[PDB]
Amino acid sequence: NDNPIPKSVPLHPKSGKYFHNLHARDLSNIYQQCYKQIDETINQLVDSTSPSTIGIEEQVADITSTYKLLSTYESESNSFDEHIKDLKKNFKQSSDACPQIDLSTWDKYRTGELTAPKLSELYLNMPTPEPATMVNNTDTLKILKVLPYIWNDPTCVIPDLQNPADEDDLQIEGGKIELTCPITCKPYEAPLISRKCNHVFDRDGIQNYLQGYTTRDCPQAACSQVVSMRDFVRDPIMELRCKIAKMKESQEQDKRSSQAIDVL
Amino acid sequence: VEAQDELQQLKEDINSRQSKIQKYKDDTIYYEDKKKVYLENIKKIEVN
Amino acid sequence: VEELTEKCSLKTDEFLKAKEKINEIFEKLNTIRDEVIKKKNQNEYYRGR
Amino acid sequence: VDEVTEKIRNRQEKIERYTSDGTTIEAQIDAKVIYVNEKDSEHQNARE
Amino acid sequence: LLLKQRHLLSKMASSMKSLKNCQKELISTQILQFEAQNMDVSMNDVIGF
Repeated sequence: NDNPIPKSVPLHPKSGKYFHNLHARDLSNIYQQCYKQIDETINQLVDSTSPSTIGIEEQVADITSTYKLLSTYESESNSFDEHIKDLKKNFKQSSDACPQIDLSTWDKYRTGELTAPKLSELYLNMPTPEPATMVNNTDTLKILKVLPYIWNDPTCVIPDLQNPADEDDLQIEGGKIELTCPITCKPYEAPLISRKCNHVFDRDGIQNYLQGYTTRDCPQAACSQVVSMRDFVRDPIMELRCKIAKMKESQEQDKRSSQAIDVL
Repeated sequence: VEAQDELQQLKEDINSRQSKIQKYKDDTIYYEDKKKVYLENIKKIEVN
Repeated sequence: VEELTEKCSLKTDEFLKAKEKINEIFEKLNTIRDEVIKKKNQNEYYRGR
Repeated sequence: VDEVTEKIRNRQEKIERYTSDGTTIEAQIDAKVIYVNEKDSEHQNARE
Repeated sequence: LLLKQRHLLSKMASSMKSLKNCQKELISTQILQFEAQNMDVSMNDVIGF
């Protein structure tokens, strides 16, 4: 109608080259770098604060909020890329379905009696991204949430999966977790935990126990299962607890010695 | 950084090349359809 | 097409600016981490003293 | 029709050559991803 | 330094989604220019025909 500018035209091979060239900017590397940076910043913050200094809860909450926002942004970026791929697939299928203009089909498209798919309209009509089927739960988030309790005291029972209020009703009855293993009287240099056992082991004597037996029962109580060497994975919580315990004992010894000398 | 830049440009180029392969396959399918139409015309000419 | 060339140029400029800014922010975070590690080395040396 | 057939023949030969190059390039790009990852690890070691 | 690093984490979180807005604005208005390029590609062929 009027100026011969059709709303849309069927895709051409020359246009197909540009369609193939077009892609969403990839932020997976940027997201991985940002995640690594925030994780290392949390690890640095764990031992950065002076053991005497207390009041890190606000910093932990701020970093937790930042991590949750980053996770939401990553989920939205995943939704964006998948939506872009689906839109491109739909557009290419629609363009293939539509006929090609040769002599008068272009005039029919210009008059508006014939319609062809347009990427701009499809993108505008594309549903808004939804943060659905995404759980913002990571090992780094868990350690960040539990580090204030570890700072307050080495032994704590934060998980409430069994009961929301506590481990059992109102009384934890969990005792204490000792850095020094009864089997091996040394700090856990290699803290490894099984996904099924959910218990941290030094692995110095665990490897010897597992040697010669394909599967061995977990030495610790409250569980009955057999696991192999490959099931164990690194547990940062145990090493963080050991490091904070060492820092607190060193600082208290230094302070008591300094105070005693100052008294004299 | 040079290796990362070369890898990124190569990855983009090969993705574009794979998309070029798929569009070339679509173009060959269209050419085969045109050839089938031409063969149908040839068969009609042969029967005539 | 000249508008597309300007749009592609401005999009590339924005992508370069965003990537440069995020890389500079990451480098500033790395420099801050290095400064904090240097201060921790100074703190541990002060604790040793 | 013979001109269309030879055009399809060269196009499919180019498609096959491009597919073989794409398979080799995918293997080489996986090798380059390992190469850049090890170079990044060496860069982290050098920087530390 | 911890306040500075938390401020930098807030700034990088603000740059996050700003990079997504830059990506969305890069992909958007580029599909329209790609459509204009397709319109030109169809136009040269149809004008030649």
